[PDB]
Amino acid sequence: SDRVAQLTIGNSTITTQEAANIVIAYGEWPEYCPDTDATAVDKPTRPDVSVNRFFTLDTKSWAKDSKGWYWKFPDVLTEVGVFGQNAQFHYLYRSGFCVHVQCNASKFHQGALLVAVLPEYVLGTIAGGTGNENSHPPYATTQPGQVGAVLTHPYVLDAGIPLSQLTVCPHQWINLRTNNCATIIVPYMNTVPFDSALNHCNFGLLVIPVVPLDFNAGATSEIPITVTIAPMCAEFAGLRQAVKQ
Amino acid sequence: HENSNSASEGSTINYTTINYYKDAYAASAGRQDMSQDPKKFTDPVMDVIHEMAPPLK
Amino acid sequence: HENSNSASEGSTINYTTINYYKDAYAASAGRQDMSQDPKKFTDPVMDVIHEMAPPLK
Amino acid sequence: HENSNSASEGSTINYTTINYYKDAYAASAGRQDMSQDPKKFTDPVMDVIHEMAPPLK
Amino acid sequence: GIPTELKPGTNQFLTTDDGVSAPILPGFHPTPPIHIPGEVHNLLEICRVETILEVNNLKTNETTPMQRLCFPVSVQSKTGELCAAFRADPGRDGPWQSTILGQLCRYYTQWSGSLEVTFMFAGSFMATGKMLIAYTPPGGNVPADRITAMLGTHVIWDFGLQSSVTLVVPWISNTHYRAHARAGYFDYYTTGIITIWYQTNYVVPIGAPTTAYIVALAAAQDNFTMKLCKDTEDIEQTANIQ
Amino acid sequence: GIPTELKPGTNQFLTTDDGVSAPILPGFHPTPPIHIPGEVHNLLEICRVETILEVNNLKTNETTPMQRLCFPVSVQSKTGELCAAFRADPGRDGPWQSTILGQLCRYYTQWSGSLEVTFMFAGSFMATGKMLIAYTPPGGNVPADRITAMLGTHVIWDFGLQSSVTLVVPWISNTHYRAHARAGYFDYYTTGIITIWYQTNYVVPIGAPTTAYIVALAAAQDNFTMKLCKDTEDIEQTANIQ
Amino acid sequence: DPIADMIDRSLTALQVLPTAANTEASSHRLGTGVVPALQAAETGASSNASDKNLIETRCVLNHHSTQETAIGNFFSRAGLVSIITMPNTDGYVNWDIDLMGYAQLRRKCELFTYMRFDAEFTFVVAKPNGVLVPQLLQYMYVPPGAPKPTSRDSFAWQTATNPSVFVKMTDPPAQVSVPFMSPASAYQWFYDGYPTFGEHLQANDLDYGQCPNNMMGTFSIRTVGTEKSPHSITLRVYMRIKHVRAWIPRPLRNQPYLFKTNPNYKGNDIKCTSTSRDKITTL
Amino acid sequence: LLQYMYVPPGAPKPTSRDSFAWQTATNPSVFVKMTDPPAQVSVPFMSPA
Ligand SMILES: CCCCCCCCCCCCC/C=C/[C@H](O)[C@H](N)CO
Repeated sequence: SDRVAQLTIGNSTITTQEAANIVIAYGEWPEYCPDTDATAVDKPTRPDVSVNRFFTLDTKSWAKDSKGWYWKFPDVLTEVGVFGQNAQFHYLYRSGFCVHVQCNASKFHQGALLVAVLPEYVLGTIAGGTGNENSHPPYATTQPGQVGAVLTHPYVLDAGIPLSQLTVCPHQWINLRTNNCATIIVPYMNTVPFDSALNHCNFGLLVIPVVPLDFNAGATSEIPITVTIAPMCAEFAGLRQAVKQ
Repeated sequence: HENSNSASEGSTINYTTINYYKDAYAASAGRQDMSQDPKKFTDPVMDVIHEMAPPLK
Repeated sequence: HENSNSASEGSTINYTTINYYKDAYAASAGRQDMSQDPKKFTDPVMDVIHEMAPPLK
Repeated sequence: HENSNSASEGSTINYTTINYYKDAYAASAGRQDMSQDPKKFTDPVMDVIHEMAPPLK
Repeated sequence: GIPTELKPGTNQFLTTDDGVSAPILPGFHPTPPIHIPGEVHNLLEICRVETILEVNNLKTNETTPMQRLCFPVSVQSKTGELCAAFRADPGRDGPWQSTILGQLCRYYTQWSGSLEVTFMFAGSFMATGKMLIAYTPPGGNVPADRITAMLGTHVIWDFGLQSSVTLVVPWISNTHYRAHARAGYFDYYTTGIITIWYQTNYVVPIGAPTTAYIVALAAAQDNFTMKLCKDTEDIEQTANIQ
Repeated sequence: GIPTELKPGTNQFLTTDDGVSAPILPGFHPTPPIHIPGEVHNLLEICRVETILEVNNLKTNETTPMQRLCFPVSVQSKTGELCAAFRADPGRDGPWQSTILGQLCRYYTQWSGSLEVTFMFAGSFMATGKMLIAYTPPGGNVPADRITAMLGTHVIWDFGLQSSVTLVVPWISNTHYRAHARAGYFDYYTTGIITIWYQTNYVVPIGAPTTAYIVALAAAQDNFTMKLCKDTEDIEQTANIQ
Repeated sequence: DPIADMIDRSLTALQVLPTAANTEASSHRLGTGVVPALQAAETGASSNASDKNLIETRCVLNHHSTQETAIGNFFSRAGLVSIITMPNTDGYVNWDIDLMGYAQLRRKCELFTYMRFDAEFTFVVAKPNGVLVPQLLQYMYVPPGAPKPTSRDSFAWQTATNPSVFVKMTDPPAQVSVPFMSPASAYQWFYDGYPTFGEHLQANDLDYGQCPNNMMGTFSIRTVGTEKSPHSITLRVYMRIKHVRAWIPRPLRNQPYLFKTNPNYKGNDIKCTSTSRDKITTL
Repeated sequence: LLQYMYVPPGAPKPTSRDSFAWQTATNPSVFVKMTDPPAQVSVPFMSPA
């Protein structure tokens, strides 16, 4: 009786019939910034309907030998919708999020996905192979946009930390024999109450296939993955002309 | 008294710290608190799960 | 007590100074006062000016 | 107070120990107790023997 | 002034000593703190979070290390085979070195309390089977067959809707605390052997694949504790950084 | 006597340490103080007093530096020209180095609060006109035209009897404090760009001159504060004094 | 109220736990429906099965304290952060403050994301073979923006505002206390983004991950005299950490470090996290 | 071994290393060695105005 779920916010609604429970990251709901922690003096703007809604990104293809994908937040939403406009005409933003990942398969397939939200995901290089080069990741790798990039060495997450203890972050599983979706609610986590949206990226969302996808020949060999996200309590301040990046 | 300027003033540690100067960050560490909250890391779940019932029914 | 001989005795600073000798100028500085008066430098004007009204009418 | 961690805490010695740190094993030894129990080493016998009577009758 | 003497212990620099030092900035005030979610007050809040156990740490999996997190279970022709076995030492090297508990125990020496090991099935929906997970107290080696291994603490697992079972490893030891076990004299502090056996076969219909995988998670119970902080040996610094 | 030990930190000379020292004159008494007007209790009482801003700091005005305090405004033929622009960093070198606020911020590192900039027209009586003074938060460069620059905080000024207007620069930043901005990594602490535009033309009748000047004054608001005292770099001592 | 539209929860609170939790007695149980041994790890919550729900237990009152696992006792130990040598040859060095030069303290501090603390610095100084020679030294802390000394006898050594210590080689080691001095509310060891605006290119690609809320200026020592001292000097700096508050834990690094500013690793020898064995059935 | 001596205005000054002004019968003075910690004194406000 808790396997079904419905999330509505804005003018959008997500329904699921085989769903796990809802994960609130660190047990805190997202909220507007109180006066005791505020430092900016200008009155903030709250669009409160046109930015608090479900936005659907692109769709990846799960093969039999896939590595994994990552999206940087809120770089994924900075060119779409009115949230793409308020983040271009202002200097400061502050918002929570609500991530929902869908991937469905039949009763004859098998596989397991590990979804996880990781804050301050700083990428690294392989340092020129032999380890003597002070290499740096380019701008296309660190901030891919709403497409998202693939992983190269997923055992070390391309940052030197192992996959084996990634579950200390808020996380869920998409096991193909029980459920087909995963959902996390993330509050705003930063050292400063407001920040720029074009030079700072708060967290990264990682989808890594631990158990490989396997099926017998003849079944539907096209397994897609689709990510859907929604800001929660977005505020903005510091108006200035449009600067994209 | 002393112009209180430490790192831990909002939610602080035990009251056994020793200080001879006028600034509070010169003080010792003292003994620590025994307070802990595990359930915001081991149970970050909206609907409450009981240990007796099936969790996925 | 001590034969009080400091630099600041008429209008003085806070009462947290430490001293072990008999002369008061040997004492420490201590923490300071938070008192200030801005209007004898930013508004040295005989007739009072309000912020709402025109100042030159 | 101090987080009490010594070697002798269950049945302890006299209350004249001096300490300036926060851990109790840093403290001095102090003066000792005068308590003793001889009869569990000199008379470990079930049936009580009196000094007047013959012990083996 | 007052007569004094200096005792032994003068002018030494003790690194774990706690004292009062002189400040450099009089009247300084820090930035006021804001509420940031996820505050850690104690290191035992991390040790109750399950992480993945690396059971399949073979010598051939060093160039493809993504396979070390899952160990396979297939259709058998015989009965009562064992699928995996490892020691239950969280401090010794081996499968427990990949955990957040195994990396936090390395910064200490003595530990106490009970553990737990959670297994999760990741096969198809039509597949079924039953497994036996046993924990044997020390004194014997790994059991040669199932009918020896069922004498210790054991739990029988059934696949179905609920795809997770927790074998709790209870604290059975002679001492109050245990040091880090090792070959030599410190194997006196060993804690046992955990095996896993086929209760029945792994039965699959036509059209569903015949090989599934099992992931294993590990955590600590609520009566877990540690003491006597030391440094780890997993990290090193031979060459100078930068 | 009493047993003691000496800790680390012994026999050091800390320049910002506050302690008790021995006196040299026992029983001395100072001269009794008299009431002298204008006592300063705090350094923030000076930072609210306006001083002149050096906007016109060109390379050709180094041999005639009396002209750097006034910048001209003349009759235009076109519309929407800009007359001046500068950064609003009180700690960076540039126009703010000539102020009593800009010289007092150099003795500290981090500052917070809002500013204000007062302009005063010094033309004839028959002359008129309207100016637009805009402040743009960081992220963009100087705006190329008026219709870009009017999106930030802006105030429209009208010449008349009251010949002074105050554009307040409000405190809009992500951090609670700001360090001294500079080219490199510390331009993360930049604060914006202040420009000024012709709203209308500068209209003058016959017999009155066609070129006027504008002086600019700068001060701080009441919620201004500073911390972490350091030394300035404006002064030096290469040769020995006397 | 002309518009009816305009008029219009924490999960768990903390508590003190001085000792580890006790174990209560239990018996066997035979029943249907109730099952604590079966869980679902898919929801991201850890299991709540205790010892008494799987086997039968006795009653054990334990008094094991959890004091050593607090974050205050875990971090308040002085560790080496710098080795500074004066063979540089002009009797002075200017060392930029970066506390990520030695891997043993870098691994402990990178366990958390945000940290807020006050430090305590100690300077132990001798010749490069441990030998002692009577010699006068001066340390000076230079905040960011302040002028730096360029010579052994510059005007920056007058220290009219800067905090400074004068100490000899034969003395006990010097000790100071430093407060929390960041413009933000806490230090962070990871910063995903660029510090500046504008276009990011291959010439400015090294800006990625450099947060100016952690750059604290520089540090300068010198021999006091105006001439050339005839001895080689070597300084070691040790830092303690007091009044600790931390946030948002992270996985620990299992690859060896390469530089002080970025998490780059060696791409050829990817070290496996566990020590490998031969067979899965034989320990 | 070193000696510091403060001479107020009007007092005689020493003209040699072994003058009679070094007897310090009234003048404040400190005797301190080179190997010692540095000397410290406190001076009050002493102007006629
Ligand atoms: C006389 C006292 C001189 C000592 C002055 C020490 C003040 C500097 C303390 C810095 C506190 C840590 C700030 C940042 C630490 C790391 O270097 C950065 N996070 C680098 O990532």
